[PDB]
Amino acid sequence: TKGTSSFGKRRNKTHTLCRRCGSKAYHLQKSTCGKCGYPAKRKRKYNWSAKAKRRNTTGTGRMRHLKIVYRRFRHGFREGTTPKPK
Amino acid sequence: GRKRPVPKGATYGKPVHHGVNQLKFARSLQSVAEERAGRHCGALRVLNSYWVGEDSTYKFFEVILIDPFHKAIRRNPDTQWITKPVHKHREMRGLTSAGRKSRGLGKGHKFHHTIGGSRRAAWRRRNTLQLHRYR
Amino acid sequence: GRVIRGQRKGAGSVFRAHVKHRKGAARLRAVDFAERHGYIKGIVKDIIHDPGRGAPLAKVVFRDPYRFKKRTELFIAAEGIHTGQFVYCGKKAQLNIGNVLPVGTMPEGTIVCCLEEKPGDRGKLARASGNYATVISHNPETKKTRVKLPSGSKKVISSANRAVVGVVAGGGRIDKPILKAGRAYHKYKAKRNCWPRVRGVAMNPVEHPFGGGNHQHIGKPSTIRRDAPAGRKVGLIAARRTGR
RNA sequence: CGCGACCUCAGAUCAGACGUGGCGACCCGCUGAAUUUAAGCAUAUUAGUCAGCGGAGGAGAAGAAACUAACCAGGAUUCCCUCAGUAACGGCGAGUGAACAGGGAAGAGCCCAGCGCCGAAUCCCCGCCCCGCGGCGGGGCGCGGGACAUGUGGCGUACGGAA
RNA sequence: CUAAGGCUAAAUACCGGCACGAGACCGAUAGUCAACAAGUACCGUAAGGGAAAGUUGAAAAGAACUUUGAAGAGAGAGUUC
RNA sequence: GGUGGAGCACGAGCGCACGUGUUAGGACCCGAAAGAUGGUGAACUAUGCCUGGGCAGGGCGAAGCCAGAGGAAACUCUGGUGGAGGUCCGUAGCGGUCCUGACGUGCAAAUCGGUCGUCCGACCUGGGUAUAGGGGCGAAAGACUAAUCGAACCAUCUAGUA
RNA sequence: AAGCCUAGGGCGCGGGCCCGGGUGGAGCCGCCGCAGGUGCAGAUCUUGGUGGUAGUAGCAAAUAUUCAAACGAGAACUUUGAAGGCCGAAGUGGAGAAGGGUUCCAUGUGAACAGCAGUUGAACAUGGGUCAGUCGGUCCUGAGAGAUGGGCGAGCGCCGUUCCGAAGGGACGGGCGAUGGCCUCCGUUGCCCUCGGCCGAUCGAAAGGGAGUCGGGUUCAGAUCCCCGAAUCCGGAGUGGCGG
RNA sequence: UUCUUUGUGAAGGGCAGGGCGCCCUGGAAUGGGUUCGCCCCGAGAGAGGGGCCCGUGCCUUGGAAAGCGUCGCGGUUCCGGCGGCGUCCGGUGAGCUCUCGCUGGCCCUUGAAAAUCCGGGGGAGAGGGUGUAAAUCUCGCGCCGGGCCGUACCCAUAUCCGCAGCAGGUCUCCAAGGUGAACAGCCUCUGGCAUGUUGGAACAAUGUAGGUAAGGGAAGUCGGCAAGCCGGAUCCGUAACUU
RNA sequence: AAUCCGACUGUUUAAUUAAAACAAAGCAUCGCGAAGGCCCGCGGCGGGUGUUGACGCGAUGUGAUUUCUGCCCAGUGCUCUGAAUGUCAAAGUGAAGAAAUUCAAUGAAGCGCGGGUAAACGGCGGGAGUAACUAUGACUCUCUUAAGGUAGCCAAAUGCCUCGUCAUCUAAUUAGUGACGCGCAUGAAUGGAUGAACGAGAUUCCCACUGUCCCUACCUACUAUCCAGCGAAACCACAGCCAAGGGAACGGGCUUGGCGGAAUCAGCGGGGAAAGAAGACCCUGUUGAGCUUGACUCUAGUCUGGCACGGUGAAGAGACAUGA
RNA sequence: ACGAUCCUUCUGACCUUUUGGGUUUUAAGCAGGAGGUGUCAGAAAAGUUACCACAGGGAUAACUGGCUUGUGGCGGCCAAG
RNA sequence: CGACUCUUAGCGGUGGAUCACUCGGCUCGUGCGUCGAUGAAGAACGCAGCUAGCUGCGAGAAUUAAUGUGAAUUGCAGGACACAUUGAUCAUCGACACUUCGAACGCACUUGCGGCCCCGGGUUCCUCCCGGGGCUACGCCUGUCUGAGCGUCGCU
RNA sequence: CGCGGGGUGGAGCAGCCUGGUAGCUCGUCGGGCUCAUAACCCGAAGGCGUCGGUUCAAAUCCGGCCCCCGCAACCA
Ligand SMILES: [Zn+2]
Repeated sequence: TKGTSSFGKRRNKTHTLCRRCGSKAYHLQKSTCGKCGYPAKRKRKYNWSAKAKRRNTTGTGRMRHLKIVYRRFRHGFREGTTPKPK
Repeated sequence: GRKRPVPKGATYGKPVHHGVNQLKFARSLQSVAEERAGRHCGALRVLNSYWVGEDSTYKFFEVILIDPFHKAIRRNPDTQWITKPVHKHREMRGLTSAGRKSRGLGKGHKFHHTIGGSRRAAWRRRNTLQLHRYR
Repeated sequence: GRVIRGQRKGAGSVFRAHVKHRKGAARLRAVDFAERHGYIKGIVKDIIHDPGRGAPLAKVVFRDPYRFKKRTELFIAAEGIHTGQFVYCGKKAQLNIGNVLPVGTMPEGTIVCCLEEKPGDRGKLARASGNYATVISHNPETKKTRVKLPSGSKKVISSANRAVVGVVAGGGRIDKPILKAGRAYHKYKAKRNCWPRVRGVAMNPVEHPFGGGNHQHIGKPSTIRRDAPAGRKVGLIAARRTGR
């Protein structure tokens, strides 16, 4: 009765949506993540999984702030100046 | 010393690595005092430390810390070198005197290692096989 | 081999005490001026039953001689303690059943229980269900006292500690046998998970040093030395003799 | 039985700043094996390598001898060639294995404590005036405060230095 | 030579990122897993695993309109070399 | 005068390129039982704790109690009441003995039919929680640990060696 | 042009090669040397496609369907009416918790799925639908988890929940001073005197504790939630809004 | 004559009806009172008289206006209509379920914490002087507000987990009538459905699931395996052994 | 009506073994008075037992009741004391040398030595003499290593010979039951003998009962048959009629003969050395894994000694030395 | 009638080095002998698996089949009885 | 002749092999070499007239402002603009803005509870209530303030 | 490999640390005792593992060898 009849009593869950990595890996009982390690200050990463490092790296997401830094870098980091008006 | 952080036995392998009691930590204990001072106070930077007493169970050290952003050091030409971001956490990288002695670096035949950049760089040059264009 | 049982009891989390329904710790009063020089009077309000313990507890209420409150204590009831009986506590208190007073002061030969081992830790010795301690002799110099413990060993202790006079109520508990597995199952259910003891011979040899073989036999001397490691100190631990 | 200094130790939604985390190809400091070989295997080898931890930078580290040499002597550190698969290590087995010198790329030296001498001659912060302020600076005015004699600043560091 | 104090660019490394250049390299079962809405769909509770999938035509000019069938589907007609 | 040497006895090497053969490197290609490092799992199951829920109808008839009779007290019999049970038949529930039935590319990677054990306490079960791999847990079968257990799974060493 | 097909013509022992015809529409070949990821029949080879088996096994667990009408092009399976049945209140019923997440309701389609069919569906395309002081969560704590102090650890961090701790920021009354509204009064905040513990931050149950809503009606799909009508609980009130 | 229907919420008041280990008089053996059982009594029994709690039961405001069952009309309809009436009297039962209360038995099992609320001991303090105040664990009435999230549907032989519309598994509420000890099995009512991934035609073998067999009764088979016998209730009767 | 086992209720290998297995109340031990016993933890003034204190905690063996539990400490363990002292490391001390170095004394714990313990692991034989037939031995002596199986029990779940011998059960019994013991190799908490109740436990016999059979036969439902519709999968070098011969030692193909005729349907299990799975029974590998110990190296833990944290005072005592 | 490398021990030279020069102790060498590898051209090495696994082998057993018939069974020839 | 079966050829089906293309990868080389409490990386949720996915953007949400350029975007409608006007679209981008979680920062993650000030409705502060804004995390440096000590001292 | 100890009539124990007699039991030949047996008491054999030396003189104190076990030890 360890097979099909044992799959029927799977009602409660152990993991939910994490609020730092977004993946369904936040363990309810231990009150911790482990795709990213939410209660730990540092993001969980490991070098023995090279594919998992590139799944969520710097180049993956939106660059909602960093692409401006790259764009401002070639322009000279000027502030407070405006182009000469007509 | 340093007891090996493994359970009761559980040192699976060849009989060389079965020792856990009589193991000595490669870095000096005084450098550990510098390491812990900067770990707790990440805003300041350690210059050096010195010995102020010991017990059979404890060793006491006094570590000098420098405010990088205080205007007394920041405007002093002799001491504003530490304000540079190159010297960020010298205690972590073994740049103080207590950490410099643990690296085994120096001049002459007495060492014959650390002859590149550091001990790791000395191992690198002797192990990278140089293949030219023409060989 | 894997970790044997008993060795697993040191980590806990399955073998910890069931302290949910227990009503507190059975301790004496703390030392102060009134207890050291005179006596203080308490009232036994009611007697309760502590789960996992074979002795009833007497709920004794004292008044604090410093600030206006009533202090509730957890006294182990002596045999003969009833509700509303005045219980005295101190050096000047008289000698009767249910009256704690220092060991250096009563004449030797009394019957005391809930004996204090070190002066100021509120009673440790001879307080299980019906055991008691007897005093052999006193010593005015060095303030020592020889007291016979229920195990039969005589220990020379200080004369400044105290015990409550009498025997522990609830004697003869082991006189009636259990007669069932269920009454034994319910007995240790209040205490801890240690009742279903599987003998090590029938167990497989990876869980026990005595298991294995085609016959249910030990195969090795069951008397094991005192300095044996964990997982090997199993059986007769440093036995001086083995027979009758 | 208090007041007033000093030393140690606190509370601040005190005034003003600072660190956390990420990336991590290169680097630094630790910790750190077993596959594999030795036709087995335990020293050895894999290997101070994989993994784990911390730390920054655009480079890092190292760096101006408690050096190499025994020469008619060279002279910080870093990288290439060569020494060299050499001296040496190794159940002297498998295998491991540098360094000096020489030719080059580059080449830059210095600062403290102490010893001393100068009236603390020094430094930090708050208020006012002038200048420019979108990498908060320069000058002047303040019995305006603080740090400092349990030592700040100038001369001065082994190539001698000071008077 | 002068240790038990400290600073110091250059010759050095760079499979990450930005912007490029080049190729006796592979040409859609090859080349990065991914030439395409690819770390996407999907699988496992989770750590993680992880695809397949390029091509109308110069230009849609993508078949107006007649007829059978309810329609899918046809016969004609028409466009394009 | 004998003897050992990879020697001299009027050079023949250096550089480049190709082929053959050997060795080390993944080494002509594919293939293990293994070992180590770091992480993920008690939603199945194993056990403990906390908080809740449930377990028809009958059989036997313990203590205690009442009445009567017999007697010399001692006391003893008879008829009632009573409802005790790790009691019994038996339903729901829990589980799976036998037919080694059905099926056995099945309804199903373990189900179905009849016949079964128990069914008031060592009973069953929901939710929360704790114990994590040479570890846990085990009324003990090397059982269970997410269809995997005489050492789980995931990734790396690793294209491990043969 | 490449590529592909060929009952055509042939060459070379052979590896293979040259022409003829057809499709095709855009690049390709010979010689001298150079270089390689260079030649397949197998590896219980990998990927993809297709056969015999084969229109075969099969569409058989739980008693059962029949007649007439409607829609339509089409009816054994849809709907309606009638008959006969079954589940038999520990149900094939009426409602929930976990889980599912639009699957709930109306209209339309029948391209693909519902291992036959379907005018039908939990399929598809359009839209719509969940209304709370009183129902729950929110609050409390249990088993337990988990910071600060403390200790350990090379280290990410680990141990532990009262243990090596200056762990209260609260409150009554009085004094000093001030503002606020008709500084008479009340109110506000700062300091001083005074009092003071309680066992420790915090999390932890939609089945534990937990104040207080019921009746009728209403929608295609929501109703102790919307409307109607009756109540009830908590908090506030300075000038107290009124009476007793 | 057979079937359906025949009633009143929450919130308050009153009265039934239960419970008291609550009180006053009085003091009892010739012992008394009393339950299924118990049990109680000079530490106060009976007998009288009172007091308190639950009152979910009845009546009352709600509240007959509304709801329901019939009959007849209005609006073509679009309408939450308009009227006539009725919604009555009683008794039972070891009846089934729920709830309240009393009592008894068992434990080497004694059967949770906290938030929050309430009562009491005290008198630190307050107010007013002969018409008024401070007070009102708020006596009655009155005003304002109660903020955030879920609320649809399934909850299982088709909406969950098993690769699926899978005979598997999954925690709970209610439970009609008859027969019958029974919430057992069978039939019927309310409610639900089309027989469970299809139908038609024949009734071959071999099958799966049910049955029956003259005579023998285990001779079959490793083996009474399977199948079969008895079976409920009432009246008798009941052995060896034994803790 | 009996035999065996387990007392019993209960639990156990989810997915081949529900039991005689585990557990269980009872019985008998061992350690521990808290700076302790057992154990966890890399670590800490850490943690579980412990909100605990010998009627307790932790580790054991046996398995209800009744009765009994005999002998053996030689061996391996465990434990006790001990200057009665063989061995014994580091550190310290003395001597020699220019010094590294060497030698000597001292020399802890533990091993040895000496006691205890078998409800610790365990074991419980011969030989020889010996009673008025023989036989046998009530009795006496010896070892190997310490005694040599006591009470009881059985051809058992334990007996190779074996289907041991006798009685019963049957017409017939390698089965069962009841006795004998010489027992390859029964046996006393590795528990022996019993034993009321009970067991989805393992066997023998009797009554009733029946298709288990003699000996099969008939009926019903759903399949299987055909048809409407939809419709796979395993497997497949090629395919498929045999006798003999040889072959690689058993042919569908080769040879010699027999001979053979489209396409099929429903059964059927003779073959296709049928399919399902690189046999797990055996062996090899200088391939592993689990477990054990008297295997070889180690190690956690634990005991002992020294150094440092480690201060103060007073006596005594051992050696050396001075030395009559 | 007996034993390679490495290691150790001993013996010998007015023997070499002991790495800046000199002396001594010590140590490393050169040559010879010995301390042994009996698996004897020389690893340092106890068992069990019925809980087992992997790569293979018909180079190799446990069936049948194939050769032979020791043995078993069967049938003969001579003839002392 | 038939029906069935085999080979070959033509044609028509299943299938997407070969060939030629390629806004893509791999390798090497050069320059620079820049994250974040003024809130990084990442994640969640929203934003177009008709918008599912990709990309872009953040309640100013298919982009705002400015500079350069100069008649378009476009799948379909629409309407701005006169391109004789900073003017449609694009690139640059130096100004402004940037929801929630997240080192994540008032306490914990249920999106629930807090407190201290200011402002507007309540009110004409007199306390509730509502809405908006600014604060309230840890570690640590300098300085300030208030303190503690049978620490060392003087005054008394 | 270096610290120890012990070998004894036909058989089991001393005498050894300190040299002066090889002894004590048990088996054997006998003698006594009691009326006799039994028991008991007595006389007799037959021997310091081996070599050498110090010494008035050895089993004894010494050194070396054959047979054992106590330990601690281990790179051809
Ligand atoms: Zn996460």
